[PDB]
Amino acid sequence: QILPPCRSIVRTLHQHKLGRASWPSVQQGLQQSFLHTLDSYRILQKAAPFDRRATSLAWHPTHPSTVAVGSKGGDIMLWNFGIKDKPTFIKGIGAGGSITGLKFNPLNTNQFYASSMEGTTRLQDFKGNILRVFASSDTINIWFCSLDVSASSRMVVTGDNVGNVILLNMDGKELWNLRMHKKKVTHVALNPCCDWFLATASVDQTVKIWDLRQVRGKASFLYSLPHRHPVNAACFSPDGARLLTTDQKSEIRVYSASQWDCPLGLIPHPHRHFQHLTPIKAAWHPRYNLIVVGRYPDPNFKSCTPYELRTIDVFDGNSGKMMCQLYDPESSGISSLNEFNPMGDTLASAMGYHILIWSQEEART
Amino acid sequence: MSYNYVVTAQKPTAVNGCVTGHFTSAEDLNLLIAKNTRLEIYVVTAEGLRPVKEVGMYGKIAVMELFRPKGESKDLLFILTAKYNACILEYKQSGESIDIITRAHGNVQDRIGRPSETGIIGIIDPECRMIGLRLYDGLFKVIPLDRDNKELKAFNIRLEELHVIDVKFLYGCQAPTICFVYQDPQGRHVKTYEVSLREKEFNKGPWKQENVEAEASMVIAVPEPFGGAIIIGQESITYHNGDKYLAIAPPIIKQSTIVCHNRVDPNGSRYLLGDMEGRLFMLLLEKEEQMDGTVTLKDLRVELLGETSIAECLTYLDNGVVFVGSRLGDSQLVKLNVDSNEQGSYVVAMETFTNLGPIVDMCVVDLERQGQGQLVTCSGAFKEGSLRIIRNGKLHIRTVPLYESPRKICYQEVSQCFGVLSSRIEVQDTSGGTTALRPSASTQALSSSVSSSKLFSSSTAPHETSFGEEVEVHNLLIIDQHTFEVLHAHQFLQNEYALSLVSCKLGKDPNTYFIVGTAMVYPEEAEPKQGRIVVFQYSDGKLQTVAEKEVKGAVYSMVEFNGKLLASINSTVRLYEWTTEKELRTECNHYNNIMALYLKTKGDFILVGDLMRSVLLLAYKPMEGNFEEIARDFNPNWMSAVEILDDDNFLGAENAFNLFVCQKDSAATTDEERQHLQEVGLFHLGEFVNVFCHGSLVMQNLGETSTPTQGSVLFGTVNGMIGLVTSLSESWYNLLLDMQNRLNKVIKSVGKIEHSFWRSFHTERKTEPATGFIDGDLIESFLDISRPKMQEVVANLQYDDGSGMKREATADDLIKVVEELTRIH
Repeated sequence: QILPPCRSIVRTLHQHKLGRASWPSVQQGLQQSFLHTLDSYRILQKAAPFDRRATSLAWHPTHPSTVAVGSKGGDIMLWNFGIKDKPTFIKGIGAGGSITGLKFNPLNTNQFYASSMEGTTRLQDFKGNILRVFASSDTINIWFCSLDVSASSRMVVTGDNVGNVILLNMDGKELWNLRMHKKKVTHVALNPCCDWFLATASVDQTVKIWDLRQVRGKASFLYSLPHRHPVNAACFSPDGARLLTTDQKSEIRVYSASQWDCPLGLIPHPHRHFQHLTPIKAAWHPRYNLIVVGRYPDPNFKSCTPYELRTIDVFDGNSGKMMCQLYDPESSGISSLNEFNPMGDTLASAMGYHILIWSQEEART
Repeated sequence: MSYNYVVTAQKPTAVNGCVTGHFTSAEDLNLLIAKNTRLEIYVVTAEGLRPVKEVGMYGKIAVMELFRPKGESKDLLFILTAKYNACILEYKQSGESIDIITRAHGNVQDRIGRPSETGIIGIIDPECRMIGLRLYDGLFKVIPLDRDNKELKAFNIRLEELHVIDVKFLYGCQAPTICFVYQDPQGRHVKTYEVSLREKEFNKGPWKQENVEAEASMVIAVPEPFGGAIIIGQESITYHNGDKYLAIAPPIIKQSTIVCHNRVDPNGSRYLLGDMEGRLFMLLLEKEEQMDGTVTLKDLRVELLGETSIAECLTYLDNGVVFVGSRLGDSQLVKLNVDSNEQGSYVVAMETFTNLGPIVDMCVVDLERQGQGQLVTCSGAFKEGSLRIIRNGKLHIRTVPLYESPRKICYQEVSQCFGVLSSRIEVQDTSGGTTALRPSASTQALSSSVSSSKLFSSSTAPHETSFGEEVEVHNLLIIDQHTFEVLHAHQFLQNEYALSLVSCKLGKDPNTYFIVGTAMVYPEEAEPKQGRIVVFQYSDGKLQTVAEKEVKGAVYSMVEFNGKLLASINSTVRLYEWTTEKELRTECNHYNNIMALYLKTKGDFILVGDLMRSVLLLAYKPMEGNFEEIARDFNPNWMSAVEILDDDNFLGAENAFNLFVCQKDSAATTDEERQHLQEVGLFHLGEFVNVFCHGSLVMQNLGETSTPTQGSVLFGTVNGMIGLVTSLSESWYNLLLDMQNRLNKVIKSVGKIEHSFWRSFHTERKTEPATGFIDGDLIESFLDISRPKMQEVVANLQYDDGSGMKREATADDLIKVVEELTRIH
């Protein structure tokens, strides 16, 4: 609610219609408007349970109300809102086959890629049929951790708990599996505006920017950014120019195109890591310069706000400070994951044993 | 499955840039003018301009500067596009044939980057050692001017200062040196850097950084013998050069921001300055002599010359003549006299050049003859604002100056007049309310009225207003269709903006009313929380208040709907009926919106344009009196306008200057699939579309069966460009697409830019080739190429003339096709 200097929306809109004022000023004002209306999301719309804990989340890119989610026990759910047709389910071993990475297929929306603790990077349908296994550990106590895909390049990529990343085509053709790190890789991600430089994060207190076509020589990498603590995720923006990274103790950093090494800014925020808790992953908003993250208080962290609850915090990217706080009782669990729709009208949250939807207010005639 | 054809009817008129130099020959004085895709080249005369050439580029000219490398007998021309196409061009004339030959071209786009807030900046060192470009924060792109740099390869230098206000190359430096003003939490400051090519880095500039005025906004690099730089701000003007420091604070400049400058004397001794209110000033440099023979700046003085259109740019030509290039008003040629007239102005207008832009709204009416449509456009902005009346038989344009800003227009046949929403600027008076700065249509009407609806003042609060805050005062004007005299003016409430207007009949009532939607405006509100629907009746030369309805939000759009009134207020759509007692009564509501700006109708279907969520198709359900959601465009797009081509085809325009066409999913077997519109057409227009409207300018040959085009939708743009969109069958689309490819292999692109790249769908999020759209301008370009090359275009081309069997196409066949196509606008 509390917001900084800004005014004259209809004025700015007409000035844009005249060509006087540039578009980004309007974009700033409307980012402010979106946060303002986000302060009226307070009425939590929907809750959804199933069995063992949620571990990974993904949005159907084309459709707003549908979402896919993967559990701690190999349990996948596909769920649509306003349908009430008893959502789609598939079970797994339930104990040690925790899926941990999940993105939709841009081609066949009723498919999905997945990375499992069983040691099986697979591509499987929501109907149960395993389409194709992509890799394998072939030795237990060695499993996969990370996964992503790109369509413009037609590439698939996935990371391990030991330090090596794999890169395949949609029809196999594996020319990769060189080692990148010495320990587990939490997240990996591809650029949207270009197609052939990559980002990876790990427990090594380092996050790495790669050139997936040019480097082949066992740590002849392109760039390496250090950290004070491990990193749970490093995710690109949709514009491709601002890279977000998130630690385990208390930090977020924004790196630019210009000198990947040096940082533009650091966004301190506590999301302290824990064993049985699902690891925390900050995320962009696809069409603004906002960031949305879940909080996990630490009594020792120097809080700027005087009220410290298990809240969902939102920030502006290119400034550093906050603009909104989501909270709803009956949901005092801790939203490990939070992801806005690529559409831009709906938000999904993953708490322990719960999936939540935070949509906007329904008005009265 | 949707195939459309789009063509320009009136090229853009707004001026984006202007420069002077010696381009066509060392002896010629040339003026170059940029209107957003068009480059016009004139010769300067004692009396004015001789037109020499007009070209289109496959690109938006963003930078245009002339330069003369060593060893060249005449200047070369550097141009940069918004898609980051850089090119160096040379003028070549032989006989009556003039062609611009490509000496250099290359794409300076980065693999990644965010375009900057103050936009693209491009500058060229006075000694032609390098070109500098500011595209992204934190970077400075350098194109070295080597003879071998035909690909215009470049290197990046980090810039520590991320928020740059302005930058220029300095004169009189023995190495290339930049001077620029930037913003940081400490304020605004000015700094310099030398540019080392061999290190590919900045080096320390010759003189230290200085703090400058908080609104320091423009930098001018001063040539020798003065050297140094002038920094222009909102409240102060400073000059800095090494140990030299001189500042002035003339009160005169406080009323309006200086936004453009121009060098009068090659040695820098005088400048012209233009402000946001169109005032034109002289800036005079006083010399101070020194024993060593150099000359430094002793003092600066400013003298008001007069008033012009609000100038985007200025160029002094010669003999006291100045060209004033405007995007907001008509461009001008003015004459500078040494002595003033009776009122104290030194400016006299010589020539006026039409500007249609900004086109914020327009409508088609058969003013004179049935079937002969004429366009009436809301044109211009502030004191330069106008109506423009355009008719065929190429085109005759009548200008009606309004001296204020129009917003919407509709025609009310039964009263034989037009209603126009307008707004003027007022400032605080000495002791009272507010006062206008000059007379205008709303202040020069035949009759006047004042409001009395006190529903607005619900918990009014006193706000302290600093001295001289400007305000927008909105009015409804009643205008004679024949004489365009101001028949009536109705002033709305203070701080209330009127945004939408319709003239229509309602219910079973045979009277016609003017309906206006408004919003109460306070500075601190992120969105409006209160507004009005106001129903007026026009008779006996005045508006009479018929009805009012108060709502809690801004009424973006309204339309008559089967005798009912549909309205969009921020995130809601409401439907009102007009009762026997002359009030609006709600039938039903729809709620699932972010911000519903744009509405259009056909039958019982409604196309909703969102601020940020591209377009939505709703249907009114007459047998239950509520809405059903039919389909939605699930691709996010920041809309600027929408339009219904027909029951099955839906047009949209987005901030990245692209158009798209959506359809229902015909191959859908489920409600979920049926609810998804598919973006089946895409096209980079290169313009900002504010308004579509149904109508046509060309005389309709009633019953003209078997023409290529179907439907007719005109649209208006900020730059004054007017275009037409129409629908096409599949076969004609295939024919004309093959024609596009063949022509594109033939046409010489200035800067060697590919046409597909130019017309390619392009945003910061995605770049895709165009689809479903024919570039009518490209097709029209067939007629100006030589006949052998026309035969080349149709070489090995299979063609079906009329209805029959396919055969080889001849050049004459395609000449006839394109000639027939030219008559649609």
